[PDB]
Amino acid sequence: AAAAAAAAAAAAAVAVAVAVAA
Amino acid sequence: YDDIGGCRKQMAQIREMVELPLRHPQLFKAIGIKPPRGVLMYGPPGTGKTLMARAVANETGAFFFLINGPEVMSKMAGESESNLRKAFEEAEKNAPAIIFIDEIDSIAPKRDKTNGEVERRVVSQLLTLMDGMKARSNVVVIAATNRPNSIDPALRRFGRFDREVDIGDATGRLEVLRIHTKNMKLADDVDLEALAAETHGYVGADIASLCSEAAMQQIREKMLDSLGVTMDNFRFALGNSVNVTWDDVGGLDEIKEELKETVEYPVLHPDQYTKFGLSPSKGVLFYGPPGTGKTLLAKAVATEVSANFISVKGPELLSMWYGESESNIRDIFDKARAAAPTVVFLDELDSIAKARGGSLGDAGGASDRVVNQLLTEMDGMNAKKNVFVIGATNRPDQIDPAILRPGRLDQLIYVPLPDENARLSILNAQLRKTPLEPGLELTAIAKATQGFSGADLLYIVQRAAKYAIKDSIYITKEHFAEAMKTAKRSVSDAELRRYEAYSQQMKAS
Amino acid sequence: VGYDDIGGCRKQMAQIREMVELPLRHPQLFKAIGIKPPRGVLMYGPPGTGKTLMARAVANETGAFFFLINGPEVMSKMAGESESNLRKAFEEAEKNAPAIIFIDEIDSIAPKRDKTNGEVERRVVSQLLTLMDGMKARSNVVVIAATNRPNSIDPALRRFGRFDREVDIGIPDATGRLEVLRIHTKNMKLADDVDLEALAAETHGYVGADIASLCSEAAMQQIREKMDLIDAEVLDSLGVTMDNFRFALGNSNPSALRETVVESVNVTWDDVGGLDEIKEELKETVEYPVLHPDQYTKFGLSPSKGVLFYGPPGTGKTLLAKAVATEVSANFISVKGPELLSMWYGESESNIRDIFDKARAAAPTVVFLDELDSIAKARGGSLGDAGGASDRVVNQLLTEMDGMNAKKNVFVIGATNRPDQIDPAILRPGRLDQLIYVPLPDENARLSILNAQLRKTPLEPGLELTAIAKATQGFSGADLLYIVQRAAKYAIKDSIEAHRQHEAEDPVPYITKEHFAEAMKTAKRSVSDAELRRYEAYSQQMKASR
Amino acid sequence: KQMAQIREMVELPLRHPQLFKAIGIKPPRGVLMYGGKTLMARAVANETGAFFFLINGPEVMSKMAGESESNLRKAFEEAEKNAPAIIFIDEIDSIAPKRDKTNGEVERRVVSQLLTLMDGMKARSNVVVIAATNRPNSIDPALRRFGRFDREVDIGDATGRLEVLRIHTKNMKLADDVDLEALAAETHGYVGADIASLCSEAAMQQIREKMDVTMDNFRFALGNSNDEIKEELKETVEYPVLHPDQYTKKGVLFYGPTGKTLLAKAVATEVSANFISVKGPELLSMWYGESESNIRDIFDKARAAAPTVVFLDELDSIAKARGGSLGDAGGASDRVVNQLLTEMDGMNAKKNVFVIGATNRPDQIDPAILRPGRLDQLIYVDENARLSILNAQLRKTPLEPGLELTAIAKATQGFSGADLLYIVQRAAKYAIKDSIEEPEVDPVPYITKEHFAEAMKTAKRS
Ligand SMILES: Nc1ncnc2c1ncn2[C@@H]1O[C@H](COP(=O)(O)OP(=O)(O)O)[C@@H](O)[C@H]1O
Ligand SMILES: Nc1ncnc2c1ncn2[C@@H]1O[C@H](COP(=O)(O)OP(=O)(O)O)[C@@H](O)[C@H]1O
Ligand SMILES: [Mg+2]
Ligand SMILES: [Mg+2]
Repeated sequence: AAAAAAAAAAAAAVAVAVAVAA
Repeated sequence: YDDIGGCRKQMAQIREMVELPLRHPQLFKAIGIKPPRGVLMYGPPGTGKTLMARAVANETGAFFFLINGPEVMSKMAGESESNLRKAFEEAEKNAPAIIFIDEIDSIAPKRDKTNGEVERRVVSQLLTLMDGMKARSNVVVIAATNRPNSIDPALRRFGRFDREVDIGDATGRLEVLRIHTKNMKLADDVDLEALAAETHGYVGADIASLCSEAAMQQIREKMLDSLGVTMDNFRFALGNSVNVTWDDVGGLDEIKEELKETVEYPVLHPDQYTKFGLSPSKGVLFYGPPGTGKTLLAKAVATEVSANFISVKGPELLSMWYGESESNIRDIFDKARAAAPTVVFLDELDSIAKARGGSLGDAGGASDRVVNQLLTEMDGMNAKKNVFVIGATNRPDQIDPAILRPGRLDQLIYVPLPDENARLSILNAQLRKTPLEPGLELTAIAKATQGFSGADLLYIVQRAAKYAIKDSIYITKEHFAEAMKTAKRSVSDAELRRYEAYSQQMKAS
Repeated sequence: VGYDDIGGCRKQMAQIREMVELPLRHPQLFKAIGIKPPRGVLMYGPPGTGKTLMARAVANETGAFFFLINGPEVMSKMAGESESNLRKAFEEAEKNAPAIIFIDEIDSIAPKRDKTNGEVERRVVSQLLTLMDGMKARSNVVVIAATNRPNSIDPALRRFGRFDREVDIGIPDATGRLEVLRIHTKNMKLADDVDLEALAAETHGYVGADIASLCSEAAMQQIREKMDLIDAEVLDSLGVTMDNFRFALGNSNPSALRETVVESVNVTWDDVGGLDEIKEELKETVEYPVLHPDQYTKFGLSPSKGVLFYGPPGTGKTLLAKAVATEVSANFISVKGPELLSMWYGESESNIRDIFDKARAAAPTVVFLDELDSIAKARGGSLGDAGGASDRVVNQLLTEMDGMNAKKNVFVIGATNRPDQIDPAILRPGRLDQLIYVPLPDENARLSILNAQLRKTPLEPGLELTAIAKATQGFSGADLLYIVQRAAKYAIKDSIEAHRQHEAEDPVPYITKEHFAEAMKTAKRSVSDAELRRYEAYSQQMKASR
Repeated sequence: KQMAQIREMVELPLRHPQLFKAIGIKPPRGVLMYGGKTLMARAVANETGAFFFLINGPEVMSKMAGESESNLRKAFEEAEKNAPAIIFIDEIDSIAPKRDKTNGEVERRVVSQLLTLMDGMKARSNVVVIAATNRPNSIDPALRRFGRFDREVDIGDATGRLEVLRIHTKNMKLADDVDLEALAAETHGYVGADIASLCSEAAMQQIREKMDVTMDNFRFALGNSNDEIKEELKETVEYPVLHPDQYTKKGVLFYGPTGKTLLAKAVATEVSANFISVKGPELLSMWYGESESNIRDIFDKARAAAPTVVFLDELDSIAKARGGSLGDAGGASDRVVNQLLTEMDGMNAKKNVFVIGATNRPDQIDPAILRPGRLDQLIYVDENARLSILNAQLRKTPLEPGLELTAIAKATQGFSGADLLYIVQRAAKYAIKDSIEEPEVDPVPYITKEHFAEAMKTAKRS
């Protein structure tokens, strides 16, 4: 008989940065 | 090894550092030390680094295994590290081989600027596979990158990447042309000197594509005896960075002679300068009225040497952010000194320098920081290998007395307004390839100028060409007779008196 | 590799040695005193100091079972497999006799839980926590770790019972480097002339693998110079001279500073003319603390660190910086003026603190802050972004140069052109002690400058430079360099003319009096009289304060 | 032209290998087909007696692990073993998933196998590869690198459509009064399958006719399936982009109170050239680089698709005569003007781009952009044009028959096309209000004169 298997690795996120003007 | 050109010293160093372990390990047994087992190759993309690695792996009984940067990386956790471990186990099972990991800067994000866990995990996997308990058993790894500063400091350590090779000239380019045209009879009257002097900015990977495109275009235009490419095929391949040669500029004979001397002498005779033991001058500064030919003079003095040309503008570098203008200045000087020789053309020095002094504001502090970055990049803690900074402004009174210091912009060359004998040469240089009439007199056109500029003469020539193409849809005399009335004379009189006063003050100093 | 192979760090070696060996050798003492020994170590420090080497040494010497765990090797993609790998490793280790476990590069496995987005990393962190601490946690099993970023570890992991003590395996001292050289140079055949003590004294920031690289490079240089000279008996004549080691040392640099290496420029103390008093004062200030620390500790005082050169442009301050970088033993860190700045928020200060951290780590070091007019300015500007970052950068400079740090022989060398615009807190003693004014050279100083510039070049035997030196009275070293350049250009133009004429049909192997006379008729005198007035006013104000 | 190009590329490297070797060029080996690609592949396979191992995209996977790489090696060694031949790889977008958006591992392995098998072809192989694709964007640049695929064709006809019709519809009891030339002529954009759907719907409509295939069935199966200023402007545009031999032996500006954007639309429709248009402040960004990177990559897209027309609408808003403003907006304006000048003055006789400008106020445009050598033309832009605008706006409109627009043309003097559209839209709004406020299908089917006389009450000038 056959069998299944589960797998959950990761994803991709988004960051936000702050800048300084002059 | 017969298919590598220009990378002579580094090819010989890599060849000896690979083959001295491989030809005889008894020498390293007698000297009682271990050879280095890491080569970090860095430089511009398209140089020939992986070709040398493949040549060393082919001339010696190794096994060239290629690992790519973005290929091995995946989104599954613990799979890219498993791929790296499988590749290292495959390289260590069969034989002493040569590992070429390409584009290592993508999988080395320095573990502090990145956010992904998989990148730090594969960085730790590379540091574990390269060094550790029974890490490597007679196997050397080779890398390849464009910016070697974005690598981990534990990766640039001894035992992993203990050797850093800078693979960044005309004789090497001619050697690449000779080794890339070896398996084909091109012709009998093809001279490789023009092909090695005109392609001054080819990295090495474009020369093979150039010869392949020429050999394809010759067979394309000729569709087995007496086959091969000619000079026009190479001209079409080069056609598929300015086009002047000491002829488009008119007048200014002593200025042309001085620029020709102070540019061609440090290029043609380095051995005589090492015999004299002195460094030549670098900076030339032009000033005067606009529309005079400073950019054309810079292009005409850049076009005869085998140098590049980086022409940047005044207000095209200032930014509203903090540090962006100085980063652009540093990038321009790094791209200038990364390819020797190279003449740099800074325009609008009155807009860049502003004679920093004191402004008490954000724009004043940004101007001070730009001026200090330029003063550090021109003559600071550098090597000044081959950098020819040429300035061109129209307001020399707004320059601080630190860029006019000798060593930076010592040549205070004034570019005056041309005369009729100079306008004759300008009109003869602009009408080089033009069908002319025997009845036109360029002397009668040049006598009635009385203070015109090169831009006005180009406008007159363009109006004459527009009237010629209007009559078509040789050049006749009535086109010049109807275009001489609509002159411009964009330069006024007070700027000429101010420039003459500045020149007299510079002469009296 | 045994314990003898590891060297340069004695305290840490004892710390791991006693814990790993004595409980496994004589547990009677622990039974008598009624306290169990610590069973966890986290070795940290900069890369390439010998952490893995010490782990290998203790593994190879102790009779206890050794199990090796790598960082990413245990991770997987399936749900619940990395933890299974760790459980298998720990249970296999505990099944046998008392054993040692080594989790190399633990910082990859176990980052801070709160600041991660995945889930498998959190589960494996929790698995490590439960394995080391928990119900019936460990029995005669010792755990050792190695990392480079201790702060990027879960704080729950840095507790007693998991990693009892964090030993700092840092860079060695002069003696430590001496033992490192002696250890590495034990198998290769050496020549009698070279003495490793001088080399150990000369090297300052080299750590471990850096010395290994030095030895390997010296051996390779010796082989390469002999292999090219010659086409069994060759093996006998295999000896590495002091010159080979000198070559390797000159061509090398410590790993931590390799990215900050400066392009080599050849300048020497004789290449800078005039300024003898300033040159001697700088030499004293620099080589006194580094060559003779015994006297300083005997007198119980710290040495002056900072220096600031100010004056007209071109007079030779950057030349003195080059001369120092060439002719001092301490490491050099050059920086342009605004080179450290950045558009982002809180990054220009991070830049400053990183460079200072590297400098004080690889001590002694000379940091050359060039063009302080940009970084320093004057705190309290014209409000808004005109000062918003220019004040934060200055405050970071102040607190890094002086305050809440350990004195570790870091000499800041300044160079400015309008020092009146510098923040007064920077000029304070203890930050920039010396305020040196580098004036325009006088007649004799100009003569010295000319002789220095004309050191290596053919000269006519009956040629004197006193007239040239005296006929300026207002010039600077840059202007004299310009005069020399024009004279050389005219001489080489004459040489090319003669060569061309000879080809058409050494003519001039020296520069001539007429060459100098023709070149000198167009001189500059770049420094204006208003700048001189300003500099004189500032200097006399300083003297009045003095 | 594309058929002649592919015939040369499949004949000259396949019939005269010796001549190619003598020349010394060994690059031709890969041809790409983006955009009758399968029809050209079948014609190539049926015009040569060489071997033809067709391999489609997703037909390379098998239950056995590693079969994909073994199948690729088997096909490549069979094509190298048999004869100098041609391989057809249809639908390459399944095998090459662009390597960045994918997450599998056997796709990366089969892409690496295809890369190392396409590169491992020597001079004695003498085999070429042909590949067809649907989208020209989802391809690996490592597959488009120099060495494998460099010579792509852009197949963007009536004879092949008549051939496909005579192939498909010849297996039915068709008609006696059919002319398939008209069906091949009137069908313009169909390809391959749409003609088969046309014949199937013709059969379905014939069955629907004889339940409750002649020419009318195919007919409605096709129908139910899927002055001197403009003269000088057109002539001048045609002449500049025409052959340059006469010239050997770019820009324009509109200004006025009238149809300038209408004239730019008429250029964009009926010039037989490409067209790219942006608004005035559309390309702005309060950042150093971005607001210049937009113009940089706009001109890169312009020079890539040569020839083209870059219609810069509302030039004043962009240029603003940089002059002196002394601020962040002044610095952004100066950087925008410098980017525009340094990315327009670098246009040689090659790449033949053409910038079209339009404005209301010509005072505030920069004289640095009105200079000769960059943009020198000045086209100055009435009652008859107003009548033509009112008649072109009311084309697809059920107008009242008893209505004249000459009164609206004579009453409105200094108006413009936008406010004429506003007048027509207000008339339509009033008619819709009257309609919303047994009769016929519409109680007010046409717009009366009262709706126009009430819509012109609140009409202004622009
Ligand atoms: N020194 C050289 N001599 C001959 N050919 C060279 C040289 N450098 C580059 N090439 C050519 O450039 C092409 C690309 O170089 P290669 O080293 O394979 O990759 P890369 O583009 O990464 O530098 C090769 O096909 C090779 O023929
Ligand atoms: N001596 C000259 N001979 C020929 N053309 C000239 C000469 N001087 C100027 N010109 C023309 O005048 C123009 C001047 O443009 P540019 O060099 O950008 O400006 P500027 O002279 O203000 O630096 C050039 O395009 C060039 O064709
Ligand atoms: Mg280690
Ligand atoms: Mg200096």
